[PDB]
Amino acid sequence: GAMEGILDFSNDLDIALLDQVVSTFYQGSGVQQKQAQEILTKFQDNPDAWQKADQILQFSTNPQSKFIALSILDKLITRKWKLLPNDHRIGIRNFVVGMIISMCQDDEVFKTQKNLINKSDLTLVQILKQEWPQNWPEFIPELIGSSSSSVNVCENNMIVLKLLSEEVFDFSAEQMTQAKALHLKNSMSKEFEQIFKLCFQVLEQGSSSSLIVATLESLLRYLHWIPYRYIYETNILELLSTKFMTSPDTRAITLKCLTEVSNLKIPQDNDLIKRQTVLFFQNTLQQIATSVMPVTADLKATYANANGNDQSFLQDLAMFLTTYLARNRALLESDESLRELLLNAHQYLIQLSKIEERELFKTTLDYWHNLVADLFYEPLKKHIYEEICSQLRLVIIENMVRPEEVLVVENDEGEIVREFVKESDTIQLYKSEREVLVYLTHLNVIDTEEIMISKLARQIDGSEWSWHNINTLSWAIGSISGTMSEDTEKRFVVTVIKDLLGLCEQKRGKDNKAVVASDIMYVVGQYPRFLKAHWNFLRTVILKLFEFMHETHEGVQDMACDTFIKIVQKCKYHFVIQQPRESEPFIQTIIRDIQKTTADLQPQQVHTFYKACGIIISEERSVAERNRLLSDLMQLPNMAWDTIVEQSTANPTLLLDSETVKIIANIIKTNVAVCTSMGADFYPQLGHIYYNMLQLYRAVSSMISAQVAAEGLIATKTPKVRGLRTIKKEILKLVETYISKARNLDDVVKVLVEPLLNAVLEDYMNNVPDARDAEVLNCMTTVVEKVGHMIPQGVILILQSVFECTLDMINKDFTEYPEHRVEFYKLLKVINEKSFAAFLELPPAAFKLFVDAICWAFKHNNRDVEVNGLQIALDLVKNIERMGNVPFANEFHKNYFFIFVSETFFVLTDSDHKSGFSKQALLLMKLISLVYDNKISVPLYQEAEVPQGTSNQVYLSQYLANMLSNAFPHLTSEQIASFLSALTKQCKDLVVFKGTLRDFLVQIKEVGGDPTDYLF
Amino acid sequence: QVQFKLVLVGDGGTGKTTFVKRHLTGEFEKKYVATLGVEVHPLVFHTNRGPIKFNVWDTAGQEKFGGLRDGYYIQAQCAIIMFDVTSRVTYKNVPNWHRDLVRVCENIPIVLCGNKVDIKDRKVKAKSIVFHRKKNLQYYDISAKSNYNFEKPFLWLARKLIGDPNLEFVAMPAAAPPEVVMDPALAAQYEHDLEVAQTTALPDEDDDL
Amino acid sequence: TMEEDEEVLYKVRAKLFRFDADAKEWKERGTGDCKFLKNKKTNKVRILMRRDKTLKICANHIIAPEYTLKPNVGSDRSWVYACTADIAEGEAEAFTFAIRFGSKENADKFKEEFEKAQEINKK
Ligand SMILES: Nc1nc2c(ncn2[C@@H]2O[C@H](COP(=O)(O)OP(=O)(O)OP(=O)(O)O)[C@@H](O)[C@H]2O)c(=O)[nH]1
Ligand SMILES: [Cl-]
Ligand SMILES: [Cl-]
Ligand SMILES: [Cl-]
Ligand SMILES: [Cl-]
Ligand SMILES: [Mg+2]
Ligand SMILES: [Mg+2]
Repeated sequence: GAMEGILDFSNDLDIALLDQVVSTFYQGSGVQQKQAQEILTKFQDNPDAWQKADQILQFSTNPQSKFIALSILDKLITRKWKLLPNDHRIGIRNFVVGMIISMCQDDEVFKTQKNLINKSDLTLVQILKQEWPQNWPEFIPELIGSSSSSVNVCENNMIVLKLLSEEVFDFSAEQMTQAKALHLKNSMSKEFEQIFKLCFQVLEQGSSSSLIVATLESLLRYLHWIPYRYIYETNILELLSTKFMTSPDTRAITLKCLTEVSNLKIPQDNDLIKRQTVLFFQNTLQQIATSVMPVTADLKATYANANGNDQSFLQDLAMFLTTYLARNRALLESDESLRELLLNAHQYLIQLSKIEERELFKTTLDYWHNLVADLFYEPLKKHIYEEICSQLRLVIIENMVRPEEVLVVENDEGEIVREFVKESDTIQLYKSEREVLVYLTHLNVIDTEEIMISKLARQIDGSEWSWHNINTLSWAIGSISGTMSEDTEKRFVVTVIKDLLGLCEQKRGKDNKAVVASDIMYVVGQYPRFLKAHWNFLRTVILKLFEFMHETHEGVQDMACDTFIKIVQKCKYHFVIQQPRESEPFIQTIIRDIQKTTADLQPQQVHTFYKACGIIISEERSVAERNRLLSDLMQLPNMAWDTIVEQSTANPTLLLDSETVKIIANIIKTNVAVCTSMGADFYPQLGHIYYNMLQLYRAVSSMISAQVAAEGLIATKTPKVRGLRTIKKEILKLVETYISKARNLDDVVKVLVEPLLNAVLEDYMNNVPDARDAEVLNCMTTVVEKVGHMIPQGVILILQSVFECTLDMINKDFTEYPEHRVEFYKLLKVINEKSFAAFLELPPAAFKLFVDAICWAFKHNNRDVEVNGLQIALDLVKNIERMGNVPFANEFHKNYFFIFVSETFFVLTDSDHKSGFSKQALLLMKLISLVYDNKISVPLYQEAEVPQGTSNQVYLSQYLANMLSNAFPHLTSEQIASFLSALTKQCKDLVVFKGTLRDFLVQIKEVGGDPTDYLF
Repeated sequence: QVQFKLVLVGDGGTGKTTFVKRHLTGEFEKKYVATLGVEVHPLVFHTNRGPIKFNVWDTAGQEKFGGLRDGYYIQAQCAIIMFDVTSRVTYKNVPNWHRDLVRVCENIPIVLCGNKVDIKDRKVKAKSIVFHRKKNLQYYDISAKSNYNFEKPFLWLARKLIGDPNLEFVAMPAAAPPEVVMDPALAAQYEHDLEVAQTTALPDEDDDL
Repeated sequence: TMEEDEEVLYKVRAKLFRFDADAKEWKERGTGDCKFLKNKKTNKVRILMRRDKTLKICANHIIAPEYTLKPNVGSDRSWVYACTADIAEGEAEAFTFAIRFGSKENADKFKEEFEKAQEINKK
């Protein structure tokens, strides 16, 4: 189109054509906007587009054209500035400075093109970052002088100082070398008194102008770093705390200024500075009460209405009070004349904590935690805040949010459904409220109980019954478990549950019953101490959980099984013994009616039920009773199991029935569930099924392969094959579960592993990729982890079966087979730690693929893969060095030392792997340290390339100097020399070594970096 | 109808394009195709105060693909800053995105969004996220995959852009749809694709729905 | 909303996909409640499905007598069919849809209601 013309630099640039491309891009739409987009991108990245920028700024009619012209300059200044001749350097400075002055002197331009002024100022500051003070010593004096001659210029100079402070103190850590940031910080520090005085004068001689706001905005930045004397030993605190609080458009920035003030570096042994810290607080609270709102005001509603800036202001007020009071409240708690100030400030926070906005509430709750922890440990303080804490309990109790245990939830329509997702943010909010509430109960357990019982009273008689109110109250009652005495707890709990049982029988409909059931279950689950001492109530609880397992509403039954587990892991002892006045241990009554009570549960609920039963049974430590309790629990699963394997091993084609495959899977899932809670104790049941289970694995394997061969790869997606692969994954998971928790490791080696490896390794290696289960890798990881030291040859066999063929699946992109990818490097990690000898038994060609496999893991951005990849590399280097001066280690270094050095350099420096920076550095440092401690006993170089007497230190720095020179051709030789020098001297100090590396990452993004930076 | 320019910024891979595409078409793109510069997308929501349109400027997070960078922010009326709760580094550069953003847009509503909260191994946990408190950003955990809180950024911006705190999304009315006849000249084209559709498996077959 | 002159014959939670024929992949269109609405004036039955939270329409078409529910190779709780005129997204379009449910029971229940609705639209 006509718009492509601006990318042809053969001609003069048509400014009108540019402005239209720009206009099309910003104000147009559709494919013209999209065509314009790519044209300006090509225009902007053209390496000589900066030469036009002078031209555009003069004659363009379009602000955003000029913005883009500056962006092009910006990228010139920040990256290739130092190669320009100085004719162009000073010229660019001159027309950037002149454009700023020219725009400030025209008042309608100053009013209307704020974006373009702001971008020019940022571009000036990028010029300052490379030229000032060494090639511009006059800048700050001239800036100060120019301020007095024009007010628009004065205001704009505050924006330039603000941005300069930001770039030097707030964002320099990542973007400059240590030595340059140190140089620019010292330069500002020496010139700040000239700057502070100009800022102080502006603030005294002016009220609420836009010049005032711009100055306060720059002061906020200076407060991050300036010496305390500029704030405490001038009058600036009084101005901030009174004059700039009354005017509403300086008020927001002042309040952020005083928040940063409530964080300075300040002596603690000076009572005048303490007086000033009190006074600016007293002045600010004074100005809020008379100019903004009184202590009594309903901030909940103010915040809800969202008039003007009320939301931002209430946020900034919350941040001010909690910052100031977390550090200085003790300055208020002794003097009786400041008691009113102290409590008025907290009263404002009480009103802030009523605002219905979660992030604001998290801000105040963190402060309340800070306060009530202090009142609980600090002597003689809690009485000061008695009334504050009493209202704080009400706030927390009425705004409890749902704990993780509660699975029923109100939706948008207003019915009670089971929760779809885990809400991790609200789970965390619940624990934060619990921790504050727990402290507040300890500070006055009578008040807390009174609030709660009288709230419960008003739920029974209905005068404020609601789903919200019964929930929040129930959750608060549950969260304070352990704060009461055993006697007060017993009266409290008996009351609360008897009443909650009352509500459940009273109310109509399955929604009201689902709500009250989830509340009952939350409470009971939180008080096992009470349940353990009162078998009467424990057993009614358990039986009541069994009733809830029969409810239509699936959310209620799920929570019953989880509450049953929660009670049983704390009360299991009381189920396993026979109580007074009963026939049997309750476990055998539970196992007895296990089919009836689980009748309307879905499969995974019943599997949870059996896991709870498993938790109980493992409390019994006599082997004979536990082995048979186990046998009785597994009777339904074993009964069904025996009929299935007698059918299948008789006729191997009866299994294809899809309802048989679900029967088989739920049988195995029941075993997995039970083995999860019993661990080592599971072993008798496992043996009862182990050999038949491995035969059903081989049988199911053949059918998977037969169906892929008959129907194609798509067969892996069908329900029938997915169901049979479920059977293999559940079999592997049961065995992985037992082996991870097993005590008797010789039984593992002598009985379990050889049948396992024969059943699964060949079947994995010889299936097509889309048929191999990543779960096999996972299962082998646990086998090597627990018993690897006892089975060297089995680890060899594992390597050979899975290693090359799985490497072939995952080594052509970073995407395919994502769970194979993760289980594979997990498996190589554990083999390399616990059975490194296995890698020694690999042929040289397979050891090369191993090394290839590691460096492949570095380049991932799936952090499960790369942390294991970098870990394996570090562990392999450790393994080679323990061997010492032997042929395999010396060969390894000659074949792989420089492959490892360059591969970690590549990922350190390519800006695509910055999350592994720390482990990359550690690996690189360990590699460099080997050479500098002479731990490599043969020459790394091939012979007749360097003289024979030369050390590996000498050749390493040539190798790296050459490798860096070609990869980073724009670095000078001195830059590379000084870097490697510093890098090798620092190769035992990880933190400095890492700073050298980050300094290098800065310099490769620019031209002309100073080599002396590496002596920092 | 009135429309507002929205800029969506954040590190590469955090899910900005996935989040936009989930709102445009309903889909969940699993692949990562880094965007180059910006791509502009109209997106309209129906409220009890009429329809609100966002021209969503979906910017590139990778530096090599950055395009015009802060040039995309000019005359933005609102913004979303995106990071990934499974990647600490993307929370570490949130102050860098916010820096570049507010130097160009001095006073606009801005949402901070930590995406991917559906992944079990969360690395930036909900206690560590506090950057929004002093910058007056609204913060939300979201998951473009599970759609957790996926409408709240837009509903918050709509409330502040219109200036009505009680603004709610409402059911757009559904016109009575037609009765069109099939034709045998274009059918054998559709019936090959109907066949291919039956033999192409549905994604995520172990999901609850 | 345009649903008060309409009876709801059947509602079920479901996830709906469209087949992108150039990419060769299924793509989600919406998750939410799928409703069979029967207009009280015409006795015509449409599918109307809205996304959760945004309430946006992701499916809006007559349950035409011609349509056939066919299984999808990878799923037992899904149906596939070619729709000739859907208006969820502006002007009418053709689509190959897939709709998947939480359960094999719901899928088979949908199938029977779906063809009950086809009988109604004939008459
Ligand atoms: N598990 C999970 N994955 C997600 C989620 N959101 C996005 N992803 C994936 O993360 C990747 C993000 O890709 P994009 O959405 O293109 O990322 P982007 O932020 O647009 O990247 P740039 O365009 O480079 O800036 C894609 O693979 C998504 O499938 C999520 O909520 N959960
Ligand atoms: Cl502009
Ligand atoms: Cl001073
Ligand atoms: Cl116990
Ligand atoms: Cl040099
Ligand atoms: Mg993108
Ligand atoms: Mg019609």
